[PDB]
Amino acid sequence: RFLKVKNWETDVVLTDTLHLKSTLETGCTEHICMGSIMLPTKDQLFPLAKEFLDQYYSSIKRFGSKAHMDRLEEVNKEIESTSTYQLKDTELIYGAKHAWRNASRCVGRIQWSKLQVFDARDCTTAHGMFNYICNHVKYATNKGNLRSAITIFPQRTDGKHDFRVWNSQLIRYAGYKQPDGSTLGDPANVQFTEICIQQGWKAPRGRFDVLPLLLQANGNDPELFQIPPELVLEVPIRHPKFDWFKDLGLKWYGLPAVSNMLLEIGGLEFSACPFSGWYMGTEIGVRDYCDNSRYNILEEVAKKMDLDMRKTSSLWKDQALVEINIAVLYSFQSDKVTIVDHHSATESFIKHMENEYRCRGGCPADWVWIVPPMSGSITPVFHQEMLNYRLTPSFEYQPDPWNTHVW
Amino acid sequence: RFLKVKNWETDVVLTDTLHLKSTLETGCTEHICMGSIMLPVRTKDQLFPLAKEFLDQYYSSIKRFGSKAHMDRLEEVNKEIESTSTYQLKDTELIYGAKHAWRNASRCVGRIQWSKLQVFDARDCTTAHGMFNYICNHVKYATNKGNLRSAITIFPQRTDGKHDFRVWNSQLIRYAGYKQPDGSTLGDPANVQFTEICIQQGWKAPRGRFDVLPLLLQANGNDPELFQIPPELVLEVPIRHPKFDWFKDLGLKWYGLPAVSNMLLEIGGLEFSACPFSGWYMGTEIGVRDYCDNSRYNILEEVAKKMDLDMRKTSSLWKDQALVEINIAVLYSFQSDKVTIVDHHSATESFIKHMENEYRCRGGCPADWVWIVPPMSGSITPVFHQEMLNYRLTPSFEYQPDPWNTHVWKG
Ligand code: HEM
Ligand code: HEM
Ligand SMILES: N=C(Nc1cccc(CCNCc2cccc(NC(=N)c3cccs3)c2)c1)c1cccs1
Ligand SMILES: N=C(Nc1cccc(CCNCc2cccc(NC(=N)c3cccs3)c2)c1)c1cccs1
Ligand SMILES: C[C@H](O)[C@H](O)[C@H]1CNc2nc(N)[nH]c(=O)c2N1
Ligand SMILES: C[C@H](O)[C@H](O)[C@H]1CNc2nc(N)[nH]c(=O)c2N1
Ligand SMILES: [Zn+2]
Repeated sequence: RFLKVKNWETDVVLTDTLHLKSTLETGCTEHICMGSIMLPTKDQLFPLAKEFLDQYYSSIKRFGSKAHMDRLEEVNKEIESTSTYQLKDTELIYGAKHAWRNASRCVGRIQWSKLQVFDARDCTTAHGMFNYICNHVKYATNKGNLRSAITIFPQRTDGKHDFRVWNSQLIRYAGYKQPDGSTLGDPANVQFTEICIQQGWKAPRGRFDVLPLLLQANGNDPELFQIPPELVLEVPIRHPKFDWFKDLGLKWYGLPAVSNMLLEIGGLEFSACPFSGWYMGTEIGVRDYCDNSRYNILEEVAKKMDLDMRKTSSLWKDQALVEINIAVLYSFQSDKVTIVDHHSATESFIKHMENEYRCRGGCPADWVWIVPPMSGSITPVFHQEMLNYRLTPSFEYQPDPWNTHVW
Repeated sequence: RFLKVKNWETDVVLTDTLHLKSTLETGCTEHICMGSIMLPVRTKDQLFPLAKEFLDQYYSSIKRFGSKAHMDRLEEVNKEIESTSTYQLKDTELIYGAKHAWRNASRCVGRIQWSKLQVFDARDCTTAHGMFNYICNHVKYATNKGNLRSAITIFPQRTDGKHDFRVWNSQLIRYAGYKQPDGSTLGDPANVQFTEICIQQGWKAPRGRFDVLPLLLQANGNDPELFQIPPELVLEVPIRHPKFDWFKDLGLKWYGLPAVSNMLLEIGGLEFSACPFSGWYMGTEIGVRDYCDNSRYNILEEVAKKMDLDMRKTSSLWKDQALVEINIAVLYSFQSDKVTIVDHHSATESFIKHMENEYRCRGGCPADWVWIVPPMSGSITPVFHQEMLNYRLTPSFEYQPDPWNTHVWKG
């Protein structure tokens, strides 16, 4: 009930109390740990609303004030009448910031309080959504000096009137299968790519074709929009010592911006809530480029480096992996687009944990996700015990819209 | 109830039913996951269920479940418990037990090898000089001049908890740690405390950077005694790099035989508190953890100086570069000297095949992702992409408190 976590590299020990305020369930039992699985009414709403407003009014130091009780009754009347309610702007900003704060898989929550919240609850059409999204991209990109932001569309109602961005991120590259047999472009996006082609997109069929946005307002069929190319900031990938690196032809976009998650605040569901911050270097260098089912380029890079590829024990995969990642970092820095390296990001996150343990009484953290996908044990997060638990407000996964939507 | 796990790189889906035979507790609840937490006499009452359950397992695996010989063994253990309070394992059931404990070890990436385990029975042993002899034979047999063989030696089980056999060292072979008065460390930082116990107990410390610690051995609950392993029995490998000629001048070496001596083997309710087992090393255990943790030899800086990397910003990835070079160096030294070692690409790929085989034949494979994934190059090894179900089966290996915090001194 009072829990201790230990850093085995420094012997720092923190006590967790925050976990007792956990609501949702983990997947785990006393019999089976599931910590490595990727995805494990009027009556219903009022509790959820009350829990949220209680923490809201406590955070501004008005717990048990008139204004607190009064809001609680006003929302109570709203629900009992309309079977739903609206968040105030202030509560919306707080809900959003805290959803990020409670994101146990997010290594960059040291930034949680500097989030620009754009309220788009007045939106009615895909065109409207396209407009908010472009202002979001422009704002967050900031000519390379990236800034955290989320844009929030209208909340779920009956459930047939949902706003969704079909894309997984605002900015991704297309995926094409070939007669040849293999995949041109990002193999991760082949299915979405055909939904765009099958919706009307004329695909340039290149390796790095930015995808069009597929936007759905009010449960309607989604519509295509190309993001003004002048708004998509991209970085050519070169190496600070390998002259031939640039001839591999690699580029990546500067703005990571997740668009397929569902934001839950005080029982209310915001099914379109694209958010953006900036990249940890390994996300691109390790995962996007080197995953066997992504751009999968290790084999081709190791060749240029002329390493011994006849035996795994030469560690050629590892040698090539480092250089690829050196080059991502170097490129972004040289072009002055915000990026963070895994050493810096994890060091930051440990400082954040230490703040949250003393400010809040804990920090939910998912070790499987927090530890970078390269050089794990030489970053401090590796040695840090973490407690994973689910707090609200939260971001949550949700079914791909194309499995659900009806035409 | 059935449970699927998915590999995200191959989309292979596997179904687990084995977890249904799980009895021990995970540390997690429906409300909290403790997956990255480092650490997780019996009455007659608690004892016979544990015995019966273990011997049903044994007799099924030999296709004799329900047999005359299975029943007679049940009744015999039944009566032996209820009269002598405990019972003794047959050799075959001890062999089978020790192999299963390894097979059920969810944090072990090496389990493709589980069925190949030399078991030495030292349950007739009575004294520390007796333990020393058993341990020497084990070290000699497992070393096999560099062609490492897995083995475990099993000393008498716990009885009243007052007459415990323990090996006080955490591994049979390991380097001294010496805290200096300026606050720096000589040798290996993780062994400072154990090293001081040795000094106190009579050990004359050579006080170098790679001094093999003596064995500290407790028999039958008596005070531990000191024994030096014959150096001819201690295979060591000097560390060099195939292309870096200055690498040898760093003065590193490591031992070839990893042999864990502080765990408790539990079989059918019985507690074997001294049970050293040994295999061989995955390269990253030495190159990443032993040499590059901040709390161990910590050579990253010195290697990075020698490679003349940019060290002013972490974003140069100078740490990551040095770490790869050290790791190539470790694998290179061992292979050149014909000492068995396995790299982490090869070990994790073997583990994935083993885990699939285990889902087919056994209905599952408990596995701990936090431990299975190597401490370098995580996502380019296929285990990173493998969802895994962690749960506890017996027989099993378990942690136990260090003996110096529990031992009652006689004088
Ligand atoms: C400031 C820049 C940021 C950095 C460097 C950062 C870092 C990361 C990284 C590396 C991951 C794992 C991604 C993956 O492996 O797929 C992640 C997960 C997450 N982040 Fe952050 N983040 C940042 C800003 C934010 C913001 C502004 C939000 C929300 C407002 C956020 C919410 C999340 C969520 C919900 C996840 C987990 C998604 C999932 O479960 O699949 N991130 N973050
Ligand atoms: C054949 C050579 C072997 C290799 C390459 C291998 C590999 C490993 C590695 C790399 C670890 C993680 C250790 C750490 O990070 O400290 C481990 C854990 C483990 N292995 Fe294996 N292993 C092998 C043989 C065995 C044998 C013969 C047994 C028992 C008979 C065994 C039982 C375990 C147990 C109980 C753990 C967990 C340690 C803990 O919880 O602290 N290993 N093994
Ligand atoms: N299907 C796959 N992976 C898969 C399947 C489902 C979900 C996810 C998680 C990816 N999430 C995108 C994401 C989410 C949150 C943060 C980021 N990264 C960022 N830096 C930010 C995005 C927005 C603000 S910061 C990326 C990955 C695989 C392909 C190849 C091997 S596995
Ligand atoms: N006390 C520490 N760590 C710690 C605390 C508790 C347990 C363990 C795990 C150490 N295990 C050693 C081990 C265990 C099992 C297998 C191996 N490796 C092998 N290849 C084999 C050994 C024997 C057969 S195979 C090593 C590590 C720390 C010191 C500095 C920072 S953390
Ligand atoms: C199966 C396993 O849970 C899966 O590979 C996870 C591991 N850790 C991860 N960590 C991060 N940050 N992102 C990921 O996509 C994953 N994938
Ligand atoms: C806190 C965390 O659980 C701890 O550092 C673990 C992480 N994973 C590990 N994995 C292995 N194989 N060995 C270890 O010592 C550790 N340490
Ligand atoms: Zn768990």
